[PDB]
Amino acid sequence: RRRKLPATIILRALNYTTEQILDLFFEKVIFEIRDNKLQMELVPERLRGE
Amino acid sequence: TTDPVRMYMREMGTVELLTREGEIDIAKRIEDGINQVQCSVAEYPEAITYLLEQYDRVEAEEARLSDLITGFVDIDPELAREKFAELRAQYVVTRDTIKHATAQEEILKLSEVFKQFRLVPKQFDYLVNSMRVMMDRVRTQERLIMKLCVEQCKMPKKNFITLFTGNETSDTWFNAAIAMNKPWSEKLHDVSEEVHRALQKLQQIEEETGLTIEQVKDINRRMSIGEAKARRAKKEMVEANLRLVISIAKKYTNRGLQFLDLIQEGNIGLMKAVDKFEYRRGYKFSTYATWWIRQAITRSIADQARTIRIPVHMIETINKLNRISRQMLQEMGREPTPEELAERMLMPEDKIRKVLKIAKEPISMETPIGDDEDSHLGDFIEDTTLELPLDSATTESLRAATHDVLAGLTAREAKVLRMRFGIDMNTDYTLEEVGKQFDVTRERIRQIEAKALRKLRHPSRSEVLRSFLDD
Amino acid sequence: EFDAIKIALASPDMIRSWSFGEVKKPETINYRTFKPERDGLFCARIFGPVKDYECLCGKYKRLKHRGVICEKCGVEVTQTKVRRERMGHIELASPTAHIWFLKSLPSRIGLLLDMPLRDIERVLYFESYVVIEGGMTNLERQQILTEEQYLDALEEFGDEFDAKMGAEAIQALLKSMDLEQECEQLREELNETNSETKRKKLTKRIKLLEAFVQSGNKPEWMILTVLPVLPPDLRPLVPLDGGRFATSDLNDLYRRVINRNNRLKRLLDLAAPDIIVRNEKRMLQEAVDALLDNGRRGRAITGSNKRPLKSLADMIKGKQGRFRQNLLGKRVDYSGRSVITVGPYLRLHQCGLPKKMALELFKPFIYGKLELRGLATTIKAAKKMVEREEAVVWDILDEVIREHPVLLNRAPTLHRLGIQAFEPVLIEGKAIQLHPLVCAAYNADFDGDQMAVHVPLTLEAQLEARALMMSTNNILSPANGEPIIVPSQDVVLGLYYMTRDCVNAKGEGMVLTGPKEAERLYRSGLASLHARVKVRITEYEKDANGELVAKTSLKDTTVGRAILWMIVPKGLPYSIVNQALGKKAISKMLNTCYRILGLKPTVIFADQIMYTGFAYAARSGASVGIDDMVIPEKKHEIISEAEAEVAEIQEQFQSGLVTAGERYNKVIDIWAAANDRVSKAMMDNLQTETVINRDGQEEKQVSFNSIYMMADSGARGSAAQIRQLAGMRGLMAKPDGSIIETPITANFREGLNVLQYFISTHGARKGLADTALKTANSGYLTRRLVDVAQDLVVTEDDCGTHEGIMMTPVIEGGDVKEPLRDRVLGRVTAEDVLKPGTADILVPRNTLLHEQWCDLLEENSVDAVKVRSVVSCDTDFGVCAHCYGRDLARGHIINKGEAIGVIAAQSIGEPGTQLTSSIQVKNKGSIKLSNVKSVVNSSGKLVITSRNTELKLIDEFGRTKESYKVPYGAVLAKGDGEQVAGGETVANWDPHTMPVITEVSGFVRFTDMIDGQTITRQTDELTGLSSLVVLDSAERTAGGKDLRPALKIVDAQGNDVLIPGTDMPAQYFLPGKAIVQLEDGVQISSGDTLARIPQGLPRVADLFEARRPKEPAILAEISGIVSFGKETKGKRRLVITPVDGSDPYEEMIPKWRQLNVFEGERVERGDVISDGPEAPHDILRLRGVHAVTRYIVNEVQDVYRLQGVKINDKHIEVIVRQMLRKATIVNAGSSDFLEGEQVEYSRVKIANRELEANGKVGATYSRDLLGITKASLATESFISAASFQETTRVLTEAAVAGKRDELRGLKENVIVGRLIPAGTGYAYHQDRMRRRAA
RNA sequence: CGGCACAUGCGAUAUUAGAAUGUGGCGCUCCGCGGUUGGUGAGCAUGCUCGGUCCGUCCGAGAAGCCUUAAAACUGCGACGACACAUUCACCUUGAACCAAGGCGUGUACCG
Ligand SMILES: [Mg+2]
Ligand SMILES: [Zn+2]
Ligand SMILES: [Zn+2]
Repeated sequence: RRRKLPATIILRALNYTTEQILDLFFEKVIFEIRDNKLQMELVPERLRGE
Repeated sequence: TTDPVRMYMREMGTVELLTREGEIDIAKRIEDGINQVQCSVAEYPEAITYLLEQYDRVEAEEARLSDLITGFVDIDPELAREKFAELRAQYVVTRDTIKHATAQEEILKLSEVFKQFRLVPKQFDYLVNSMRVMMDRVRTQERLIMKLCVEQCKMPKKNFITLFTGNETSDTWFNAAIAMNKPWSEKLHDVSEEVHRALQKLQQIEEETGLTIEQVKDINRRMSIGEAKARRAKKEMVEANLRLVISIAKKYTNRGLQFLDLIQEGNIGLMKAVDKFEYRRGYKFSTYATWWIRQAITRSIADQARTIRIPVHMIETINKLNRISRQMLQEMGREPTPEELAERMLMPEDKIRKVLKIAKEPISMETPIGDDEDSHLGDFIEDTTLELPLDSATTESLRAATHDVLAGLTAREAKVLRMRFGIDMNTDYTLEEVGKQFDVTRERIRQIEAKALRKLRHPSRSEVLRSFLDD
Repeated sequence: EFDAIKIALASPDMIRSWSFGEVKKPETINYRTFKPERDGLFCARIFGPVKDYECLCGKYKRLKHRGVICEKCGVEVTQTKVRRERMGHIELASPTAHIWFLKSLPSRIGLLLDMPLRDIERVLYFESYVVIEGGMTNLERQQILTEEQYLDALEEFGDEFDAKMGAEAIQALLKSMDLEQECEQLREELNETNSETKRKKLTKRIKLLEAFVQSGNKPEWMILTVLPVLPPDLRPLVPLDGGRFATSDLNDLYRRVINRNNRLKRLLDLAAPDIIVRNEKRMLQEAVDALLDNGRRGRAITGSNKRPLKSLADMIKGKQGRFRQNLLGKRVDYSGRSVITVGPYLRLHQCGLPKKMALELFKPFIYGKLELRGLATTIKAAKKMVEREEAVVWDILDEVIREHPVLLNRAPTLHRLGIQAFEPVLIEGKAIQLHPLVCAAYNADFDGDQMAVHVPLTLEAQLEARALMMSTNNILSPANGEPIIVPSQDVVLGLYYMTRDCVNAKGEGMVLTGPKEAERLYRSGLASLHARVKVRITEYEKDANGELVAKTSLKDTTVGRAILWMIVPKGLPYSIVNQALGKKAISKMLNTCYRILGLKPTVIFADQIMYTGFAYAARSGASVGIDDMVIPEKKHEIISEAEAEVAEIQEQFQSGLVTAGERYNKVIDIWAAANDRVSKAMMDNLQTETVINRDGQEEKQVSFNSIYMMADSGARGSAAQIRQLAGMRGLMAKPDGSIIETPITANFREGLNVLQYFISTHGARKGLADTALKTANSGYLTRRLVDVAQDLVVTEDDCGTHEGIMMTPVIEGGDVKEPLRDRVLGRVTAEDVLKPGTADILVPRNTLLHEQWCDLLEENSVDAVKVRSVVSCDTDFGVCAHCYGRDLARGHIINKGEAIGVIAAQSIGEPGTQLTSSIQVKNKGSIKLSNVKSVVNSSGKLVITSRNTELKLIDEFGRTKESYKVPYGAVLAKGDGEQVAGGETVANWDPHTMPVITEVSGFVRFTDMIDGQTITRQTDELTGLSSLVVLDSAERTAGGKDLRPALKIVDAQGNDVLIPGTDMPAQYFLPGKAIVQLEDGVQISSGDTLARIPQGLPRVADLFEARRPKEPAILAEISGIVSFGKETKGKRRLVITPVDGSDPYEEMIPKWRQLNVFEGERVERGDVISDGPEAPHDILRLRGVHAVTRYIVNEVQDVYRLQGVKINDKHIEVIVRQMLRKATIVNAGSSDFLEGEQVEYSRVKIANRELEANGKVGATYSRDLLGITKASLATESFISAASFQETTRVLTEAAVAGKRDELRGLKENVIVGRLIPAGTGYAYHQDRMRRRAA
């Protein structure tokens, strides 16, 4: 019941960098530049309610 | 956070540990300090002759070999006789060659053979503090002359010091600077008698110790700088070895005294260890100091950790009982009866009961009885020092009845019977005292007393007073 | 013996003056023999001898000496009570901060040096340095350092520099300060410069400074140099049985302090290094601070125990301190305690009491009489005679009882009827017999509760218990004039069975010559107890002046009524016994008998009622049985119909027609409808079920069911519990507070299955937990209310003022909730009130209104009466009796002296256990509209432009039957003054639509309305009238963000239509969602809408505490034209324009929230600017003291009358008086006080009336309401401010101030153990006050 | 407008691993012995004398001896108790322990 500490520091107390923390808690949207214009890879379920 | 143990740790955490050679270096600084204070003693002849008179008290069978000093540099009484006989020849050949620079090497040799003697700290610190008192009287006279002339008559301290510091003995500062006709020389003429008298008392202090304050000031500032060097070295070693006190005092924490109390008693023991440390035996500081720290801590826990202060050997007996009853409990199995402690130990088993009784800590008077209500133990303790009010009623009625009965007697019988006992007056009076009251015979008072009691034992007077004895 | 108690600081010279020894060694007693150790914490030469008049060695053992001291070992041979009295001291080596002046929240060393507390603790724990008047070279005075900065300052400035650390540094700071120089400095800073909140803190600090210099204190006394120690018999170490001791933990604390002080002296002898002595000074600081108040550090625990020990402030402060455990309430001798029981054979001036308790209590009385009568020669013989219980002592005990009242007491003694006196009748038994009618006063049932008896020893206490506290004196409550000796349960059942009538019985319709042959007919069995019968009775009346005029007649009554008529006294009319006589009727009977015949016939009449009630209840045989609960034949039919209807709603939800919430609401409404049909079935199946015959076919009547008599008589329970026994029981609520859609369709006469009973268990357990918690909170509320108001005593006979509040009836929306009569009955008039024909004096100016005067009020048509109230009295230090009223156990005016604050606070907090569209006019009369400003529209109706309109339904007798808070902009059908009929909806507003109605008639236009930015183009699907409607703040663009849409009017000519009567047009600004329906250039009429804007007990402890409401109603400061200022800050500037005064006031309003007024209107001071709850501070600061006391009494009487509990309003008014005693002065003038100083209103009032009687100018004040936990501590008498609440802050605030307490008001006099200046002791204090300084 | 910190109220009344050694001096120890001043509840229910007698017993006034004075106190001689100092051996080796987490309120300080 001690002082409020930020959460992710305990993840950084378990030998985790920012890369695999964001890998474990998030899914990756891939931006490819197919020759121009900075396109976006799409899974259609990602667009729900948007 | 406050938590003053942690503030102590952070206040001592800045001090770092010592290497195994820095302890020897600090010990050599301690040697330099005691060397310089003993060499400061070595110039002062009055301390020398004082210990010579104390040694004549040794030779007069009023003292002992273990009173004055202890030990020599290669303690025998024949050795004391021959070394102090060489000392005797040295100070009868030394002092009488002032008749200056011829005598100085003699005084230095007398000083060296004085330094060849290993003193008791009683006599040593007595000489030190006597030099301090002498210096304080000299400084009191100096500050007295300053407060007479400098602040009041507006004389500058530079013109004060000018012919004072440098001669300090004669009237070269005093009488010449009046004749030199300074604007401040006139203001001396109201204070010349007191300044001159303080100057002559300064000369008196010089004549007591033989040499001038020009030497004495350098003697005791040399003593002061040497002792300050020694005290800084000992401060540095204590600040280093606080860690040992902590590592020892981790063990005794739950024995009833607080943690910081333990480490402060350990620090007192550590300072005693730094006082009595000797590196030339070759042991580390730790092995020597650990016994002093544990001794001070154990003595303190035995001294001051109990409400009823029980002494040292009594607590040793209690700890023996707990140790042996810890050993026997895993030997027999149930718990030891004190009948087994009769043959287990050397005590007659009736004392073991009272040792077992004394070792109980008293209950807190706010220790809660059950159900955790406002009912604590303090609300149940009855007062047994009051008197019941019925006894006060008996005392009132008894005074009334005895007053009515003594009214029924004669004048002399009632007066004697009131005077003899504590009846409604001050202290009682005995036979010769009542005889000096009435100018009457001692035996006649006894006869009147027996006749009075014989008058009171008969009924119609004995009824109302026999009523105050219950069956 | 003495006068006023003074408190101050303790100099070390004062502490050495107290002490008779220095305690140099930490021992307590020697271990082997338990003589005290010299010179330890328990000493002889320091404190006193151990035994009475005896030295410790034994050289002086007797009364031969009392002045001597033994030269072997120091003992001043005296009484050993001296050891309870003499104190010691400890010479602390290094100084030490006092924890009370360091760690309490208004820290005194903190804001005395103007230094933050963390830096002060940083100095005291040797973590830093602080300069102590170190000259002016580089470093300021309060400028702290660190160690490296100290080395910096020392190498940069070797000399003329002074900075210590620790307690020495704080002591040098406090010693160095010259106070009056800084007094001049802060007076200059409060004259020229103005830094508002900081200068408020600054004037608080200058108040502390010129209060400190006015005292006799020095600041460096806040650091302890010599610490006093307490006498040994207050921290005793006494033998228990068994050779083991009990020490108090103060012995541990003083042992630790003495130990560390000796250690620090030993370290400074040996010239320790600095780390060690700084450790030891911190440890000595911790030891002293743990001794003075343990718990403001790391809570230093004791030895061989995990439990934290008990320090000095633990022994003063709290539930177990001396203020609340051993001074305000003491355990008392001459008391007893046993189980109570009934014994109905008593008159109510007497109670039973056991012979064994009467022998044990009255032992010294028996001793006295036996040694007087000579049966015991001495007193020890008297002890053995009463020990053996010989037969001669019982006549002696019957002599000593005969006229000696005892006090009976039940443990929750909430109101003042909990302690009453009685005369004992001795009982063969071990249980106190307690008179039955008295028990409703005690809230004592006989289910095992046990009571306590106390004995008045002295003669004055016997006369007090007979004259004031005998049970026959208290037959009226102090909460109201209702009888508290109301007959409770068996007696009202015996009456309700006795006075009733069945249509056929024995002796039906015969004739009787009087009540005597009624009794001869009933007790012979010829005629029944109840049969309608013509009798001849003779009633007396008080027609002439106190004269008993007799009239005799044949009344048509019953037999049992005639039998009860013998018990009625002479004065009452016969109509008091001609009805059915339930509980309400018998309470009215006792009330009329007391208000006519005085006290004695009412007491003997209550005893005769109780006797005849118990006797004819025994003759009743009123017995409950299983056939007595008739189940309706229509029960299961209604339950089957409801079970089909829930299947209908179930099919309508499975068809997707409805949502869940409307389904839920429909199902709960139809189950409540089924429960109501079951209730109206079972009531008509109980109450009229008895149908019998006389000289004809049939006839129905009220039933002789047992449970119907026990519910109709009001004996026990009402129709809710009868409903739960016969019909279905309710609709239970789950732990959510949600309520189950499937109710319990079974009563207790039928079985309950497992699930229904399991659901009911939750309601039962919630009820029990709530009763426990509400008991605790009601106790706390009573305690705060009495401790804010013990100081108030009726002291003067009359002040003679013209002040007063305006008693009106409290009708609101529905019918009468409390009429004019029972509000004003008991009070006194301020000015004379007049008939509706004016200049007709019906009462003169100040007469005590009693029941004939309220009869004279009701025979006329009066509606509002001005009444003297205690909150507006004129008296210094109390309330004059002629202003208070009359209500008490007696009926006359309040006597000079009697404490009314205590009885008021008890009568408020005692029922704390018991606590939890359009106009549809009901009644008929004429219409009245107050503060109305309206205009006729085109449709013949009337639209209202003023929202202060109050609707009053005034009948032909002038009084008000209904009132309606008229909303702004309603549609009146009738006008004003026209005779209206019942049911007629006169005003029909749209409650979902805020009106933007006008007074003008012309072409509506757009002004500052830009399309797409301030207004959007909507094209309607339903109506089809496309328009430009104002949008929200998110979508309006940066141009039209601050620019607001406005509506304005022209006529046909294009000229701006002015309001008929003024010159301002109607330019109105619309918020978001304000729908523009009528566009540019569209004609309207007078008042058409230019647009439309669509969409318990802790209450009492919030009111008297006067906490700030969550959403406050905002109120205008001064009356004037309202206007707007700047836009879009989150707030807006509300600007007021008074016509005569200086205008420039503006107030920040959070502009998201809906306002009330429009910009075109004008408000009065104290008028509402929005809605919601309002703080009492605003009502007091704007309207007046009469308005805020009316607000409190109306709100808390709503809270009490919701439960249906009567409390007279005097009590709430006098608590309101005790709230607002403090008042801050605005203009100082010729007075001594300050522009922001808070002083009590009575003290500034006696100052002004000395100055205003002279030619000088007075001091104008600002009255300031404080809550009950803050107006009770802000008091000029600190023991009443230290007895209950936060103790440490009060003692330190009164110790730095040198405050003097003049014992002033019953708390201190209970504390100090002398007479009370309210009751019988008022004459004593009046004689002393006449004697004192005259 | 957030954060950190602290204070404060209520949470019913009532009833239930030390071991060993020596020396020194001290006594606010009530422990044996001696010396010193110095008493008290015994003969005496009249041991003696005289007077009154209600009497041979009780009242009123006198003188003496024997015998109870180490009691009370004082001071020394033993015991004990507590205290100080000193010594010998063995072990020990540089930053601890700790509880408790479930309610409802009021308020203050600091920082952003
Ligand atoms: Mg009960
Ligand atoms: Zn003594
Ligand atoms: Zn008044």
